[PDB]
Amino acid sequence: NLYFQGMATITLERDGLQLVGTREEPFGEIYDMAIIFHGFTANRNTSLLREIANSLRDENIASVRFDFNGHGDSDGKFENMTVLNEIEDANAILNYVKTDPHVRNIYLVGHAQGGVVASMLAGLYPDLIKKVVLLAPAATLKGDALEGNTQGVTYNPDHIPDRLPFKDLTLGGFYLRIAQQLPIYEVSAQFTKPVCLIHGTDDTVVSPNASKKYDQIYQNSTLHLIEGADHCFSDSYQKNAVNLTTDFLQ
Amino acid sequence: NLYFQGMATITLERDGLQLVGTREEPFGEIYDMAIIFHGFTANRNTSLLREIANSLRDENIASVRFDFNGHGDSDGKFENMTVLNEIEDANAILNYVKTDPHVRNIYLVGHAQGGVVASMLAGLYPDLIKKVVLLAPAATLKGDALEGNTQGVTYNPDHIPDRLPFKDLTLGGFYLRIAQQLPIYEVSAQFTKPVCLIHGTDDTVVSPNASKKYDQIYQNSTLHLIEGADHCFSDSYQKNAVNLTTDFLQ
Ligand SMILES: COc1cc(/C=C/C(=O)O)ccc1O
Ligand SMILES: COc1cc(/C=C/C(=O)O)ccc1O
Ligand SMILES: [Cl-]
Ligand SMILES: [Cl-]
Ligand SMILES: [Cl-]
Ligand SMILES: [Cl-]
Ligand SMILES: [Cl-]
Ligand SMILES: [Cl-]
Ligand SMILES: [Cl-]
Ligand SMILES: [Cl-]
Ligand SMILES: [Cl-]
Ligand SMILES: [Cl-]
Ligand SMILES: [Cl-]
Ligand SMILES: [Cl-]
Ligand SMILES: [Cl-]
Ligand SMILES: [Cl-]
Ligand SMILES: [Cl-]
Ligand SMILES: [Cl-]
Ligand SMILES: [Cl-]
Ligand SMILES: [Cl-]
Ligand SMILES: [Cl-]
Ligand SMILES: [Cl-]
Ligand SMILES: [Cl-]
Ligand SMILES: [Cl-]
Ligand code: NA
Ligand code: NA
Ligand code: NA
Ligand code: NA
Ligand code: NA
Ligand code: NA
Repeated sequence: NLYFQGMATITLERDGLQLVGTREEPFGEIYDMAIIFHGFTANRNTSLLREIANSLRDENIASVRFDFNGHGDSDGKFENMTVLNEIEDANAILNYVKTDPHVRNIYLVGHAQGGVVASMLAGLYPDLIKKVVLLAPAATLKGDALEGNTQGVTYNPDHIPDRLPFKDLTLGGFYLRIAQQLPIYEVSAQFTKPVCLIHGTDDTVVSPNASKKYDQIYQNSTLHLIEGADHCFSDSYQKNAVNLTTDFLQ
Repeated sequence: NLYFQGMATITLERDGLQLVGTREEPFGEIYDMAIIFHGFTANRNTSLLREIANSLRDENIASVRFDFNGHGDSDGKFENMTVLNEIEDANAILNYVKTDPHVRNIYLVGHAQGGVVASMLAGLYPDLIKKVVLLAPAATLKGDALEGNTQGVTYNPDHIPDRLPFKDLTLGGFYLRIAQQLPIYEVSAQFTKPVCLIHGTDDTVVSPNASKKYDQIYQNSTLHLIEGADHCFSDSYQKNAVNLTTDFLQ
């Protein structure tokens, strides 16, 4: 604001769970604010999200970034996380942002599964959200779950198990049952204001086809396929994601 | 079971909220079990649900009935309840039931909004649930929210307010935003096993058309329109609801 600029930790509550977040506060009495959502098994402080928040702050756009339930410093077992309860987390975050007297326009920025959270939240609040940026939005998590193949781990999609060991973690069967019937594009398409879609051509985790499909469904979208970039826009590719996001939001 | 028959309180946890429930335990080493879901602003112990549980118990069918978040003895503010987080509650209840070594077949029985919870849960677990009974299932809550008229209380459906005073309570705006885009029939229709639909012709809260539509969409359903009955199957009508439910489940 006019007096404090910098970072601050903030905590919010959603159903008895504490969500831990970082606010980047810019100069100015009035500013726009982005809510930035991390991906599946990630957290609020990846290099990609920190560099996005820093870049927005340099253009006087505030941001908040929270750990979802089951991730980072927030409460809840990973096994009990779904995309649905992350959308519930995102709504709790939005409640906090929309009541802040400094905030002019609200933007959503979401990476990978956080992009599905962002796109569906904007579709639920198309009257409120002003712009959305999706980075490799993981809409394929639905098709994956219907196929019975989630990042190399296979199961019977007709009889999903109670829980699914997944790397060092345990993925909830209810995550997958939700994923199969999530109305990702139906809800997302209700947002008719500007959307920026950014996807790397060498993304091996989520096909760039997800972003091509969003670009089809959205009334006002711009698609940027980043030649050579991977799922996390790592290393040499990271500034493509940071620049496009910053330029789009202003 | 073989040794204890009667009622017991049980508590479960869903995201940091405690859910309080009543188990009716019948005679027998092995038995079927019904999960019974109450409606909007109701609780696990209405006359209708108690008489259903008692009748099932007299035919050796066990049951559990929990207060949803925001209701009765369970945790959470009413203002923070949605149909989605009630489905999350219902899944937590199902986790408890499906791991009980006595239980053979699992049935869902839901009244009004609890019928929407039941129908969508069965659509997420069509491999597991064996039969469903819906009593005046409140699928019209979606159309109501799209119209901007929820039980006489009107608002702008294009810009739903943060919160909506509703009788002695405060309904969350996010309840209504969820309601508008809930894929009630899409998810519900994935359950292809037997469904019993029961609806009173004088229901002034949820049109009997909701149950006519479920009967259209379901592969294996039976519709019973109860001439003269109201939304709660109150008084002279209550045994229509209890009898049909009991006969259907066995
Ligand atoms: C769990 O299902 C999936 C999730 C991811 C998430 C990616 C991201 O968050 O980076 C991608 C594909 C899937 O099938
Ligand atoms: C909140 O929206 C509604 C919910 C009800 C719930 C009825 C029941 O649980 O008895 C019916 C119509 C509605 O528009
Ligand atoms: Cl100030
Ligand atoms: Cl705080
Ligand atoms: Cl600044
Ligand atoms: Cl991320
Ligand atoms: Cl990192
Ligand atoms: Cl940093
Ligand atoms: Cl840092
Ligand atoms: Cl403006
Ligand atoms: Cl859903
Ligand atoms: Cl689709
Ligand atoms: Cl490029
Ligand atoms: Cl026993
Ligand atoms: Cl217990
Ligand atoms: Cl008995
Ligand atoms: Cl009820
Ligand atoms: Cl009563
Ligand atoms: Cl009683
Ligand atoms: Cl009693
Ligand atoms: Cl059997
Ligand atoms: Cl949904
Ligand atoms: Cl529909
Ligand atoms: Cl009759
Ligand atoms: Na404004
Ligand atoms: Na293209
Ligand atoms: Na990759
Ligand atoms: Na069995
Ligand atoms: Na009819
Ligand atoms: Na009535």
